[PDB]
Amino acid sequence: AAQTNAPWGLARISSTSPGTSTYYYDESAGQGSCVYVIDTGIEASHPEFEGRAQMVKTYYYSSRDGNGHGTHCAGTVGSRTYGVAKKTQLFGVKVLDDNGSGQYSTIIAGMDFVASDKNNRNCPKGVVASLSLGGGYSSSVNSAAARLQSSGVMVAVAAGNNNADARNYSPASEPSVCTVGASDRYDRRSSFSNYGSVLDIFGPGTDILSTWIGGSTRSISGTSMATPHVAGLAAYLMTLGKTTAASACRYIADTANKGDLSNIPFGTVNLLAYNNYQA
Repeated sequence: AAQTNAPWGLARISSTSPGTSTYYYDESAGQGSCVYVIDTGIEASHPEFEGRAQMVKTYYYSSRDGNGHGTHCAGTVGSRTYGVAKKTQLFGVKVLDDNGSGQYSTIIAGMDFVASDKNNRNCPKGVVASLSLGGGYSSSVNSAAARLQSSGVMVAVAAGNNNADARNYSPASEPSVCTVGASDRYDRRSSFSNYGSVLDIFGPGTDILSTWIGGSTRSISGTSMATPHVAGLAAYLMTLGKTTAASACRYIADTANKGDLSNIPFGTVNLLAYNNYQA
């Protein structure tokens, strides 16, 4: 399948070169997979989600996304126009308040929630969790991410936006999950992207168009935007049967575009997520 005039990041993940604008992908499109977006919520009524999104958990007075961040991330995972995996099922877990903030205890509870809640959902092709959040190093936060991954969920986490080594941030620094840095449309490391040996992969993160609250759209930047590209890619590849939740991060690294990004610090992987789809 081909989506013309796609957001640059979608085009990038199906291309061996920057500078194109059509997204190519197998029509299975992540059908039968599920992606949890652990964030500020999801505006499930957005036409872009087509009834495939729902809120399943909140720790606050509402499950609605009063911020936009979670809706944007969910859109990059799975919206019809802005999403990688256009037929996946999206589940929102609101661990962040409408200012985008959340306590680590709530975030940990949300991860353990997903590890159990997937047993209440129909995801025959597999389960992914996208965590566009983080703060300073916490062994308890890392352990929660490791449990979620161990339970059979492909965990993708943002590297962080500090232009610093991600070893000092959580859950970015957890070795067993997939830690995602950000790149721009010219294959440069995004100016704010964290780096370091803990990174597993880069995805598009600068000037990413996606869904927003109020039934709208906007372009924003962050490792928060790169992470759902990888989460959606994992769901898509799991639906194709090419990999599993336990092996998808390694598979994405195996099949990535290699050595094509600029300003990658010595010791950080030079790997850009790629769907290897041959039309």
